Amino acid sequence: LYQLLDGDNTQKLFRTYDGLESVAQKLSQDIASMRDQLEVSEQEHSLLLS
Amino acid sequence: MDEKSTKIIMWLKKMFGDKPLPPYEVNTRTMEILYQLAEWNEARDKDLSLVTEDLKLKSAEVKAEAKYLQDLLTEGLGPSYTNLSRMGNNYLNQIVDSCLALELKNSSLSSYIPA
Amino acid sequence: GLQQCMLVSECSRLLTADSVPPSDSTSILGLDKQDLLDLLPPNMLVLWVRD
Amino acid sequence: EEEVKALQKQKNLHIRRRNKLQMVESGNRQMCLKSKDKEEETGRAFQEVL
Amino acid sequence: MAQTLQYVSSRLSMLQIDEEDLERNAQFGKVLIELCPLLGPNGGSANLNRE
Amino acid sequence: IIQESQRLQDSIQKEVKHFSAICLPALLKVSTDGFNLLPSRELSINRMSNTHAPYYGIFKGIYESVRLPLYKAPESVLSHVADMKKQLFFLRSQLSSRSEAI
Amino acid sequence: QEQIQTAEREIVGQDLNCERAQDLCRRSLLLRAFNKKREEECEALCQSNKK
Repeated sequence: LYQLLDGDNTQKLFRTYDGLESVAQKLSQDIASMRDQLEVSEQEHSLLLS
Repeated sequence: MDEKSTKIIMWLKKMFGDKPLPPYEVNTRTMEILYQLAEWNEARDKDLSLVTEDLKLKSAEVKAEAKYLQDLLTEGLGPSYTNLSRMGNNYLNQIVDSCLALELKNSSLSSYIPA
Repeated sequence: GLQQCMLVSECSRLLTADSVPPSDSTSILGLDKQDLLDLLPPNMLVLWVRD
Repeated sequence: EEEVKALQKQKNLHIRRRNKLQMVESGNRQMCLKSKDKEEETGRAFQEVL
Repeated sequence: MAQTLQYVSSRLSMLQIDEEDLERNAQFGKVLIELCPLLGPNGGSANLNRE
Repeated sequence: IIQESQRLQDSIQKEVKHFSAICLPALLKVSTDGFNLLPSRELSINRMSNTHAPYYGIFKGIYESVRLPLYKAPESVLSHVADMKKQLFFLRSQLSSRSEAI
Repeated sequence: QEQIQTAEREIVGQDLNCERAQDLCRRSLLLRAFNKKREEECEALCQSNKK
């Protein structure tokens, strides 16, 4: 699960459960942030069209 | 451009195996598209491998637990718990099939209702 | 009767770490499966409960 | 109109399901209180064995 | 050509491919069609998806 | 005799004290590969089975972070996270396409 | 839907796992079985003292 979330084979010598929850929160935040950017971009596009 | 090109050629060789790489128009755009595709495929292949290995592990663990519960019930309730009436078996199968359809953790109402 | 049958079964299993007979493995509290089976209700009551 | 009918049906459904849930919740709450009493009884039986 | 695009876009939903790309690059389009079966609907390798 | 009798002095109490400290479920060992007996509580499928399981609080937190419902089977967590990553890639591609179009 | 979700969170929170009561029952049974074995051992020492 940690490998799936961090992508980076950075052989972190010590994986913690708290670290796992943090990386999971980051993915959710990244998706939310990307959706917000897309929404902004959609507004920008709509303004240009208007 | 020379590094991306190498990655694409290696990736295409991997995908087409023993089949000669088909000739295609090598321009800046075709290379970018192929490069995005190669990056995407590589990232997904990695994810799918990890999921596949985990499912194998989970299949083993579920099997072990199934055996445990079966043994527990046989020893506690006797072999007679498996000799349910036709309707009883139908009811059991429907609960089981409903739970599988909703991908539930267990057959409790606390899981079924929210699902 | 049913509660007792389930409990005995659960506890029997706690004892029987399906492990490999090691002829030498120290049971918890020195109890064997047979020590628990003795705490089952009478065989007539067990059959009645299962039916 | 069909949508209004469909949404009304859905509303009725959600109301029925909410009611059922409230029943299940009340029933479970009662069961949880009684289970605490069992824990206390079994706790006494355990002290007798000790 | 429009059919090839639709096919590639449906299977490779991530690829932003325009009709101009396939018109200027006919042999490239053939490569993409050949890659589509090798790549599952989700961008993963067909073998790994089967597994 | 005095020496051996002293060894057995309060023997019942000593054993009961050690027993009271043990976790019973830790005794339930299951073999997944036929060779290695692991406690059933340590199995990945049971991390969410009971509110009293040692790792329940941690995984509850992980489920909520990835927006996976608690009623879902534990075997679904990796597949779900993989899909989320897939979605992230798709959203990035859409943003890039839209930014180019603008 | 907000009301249903609140009620759902409550049911999930009430998931009565009587694991503590069950643990006590298991322990009680095991200790009863242990007591019986220790009574047999006491009877054996009593016989030795008579001799």
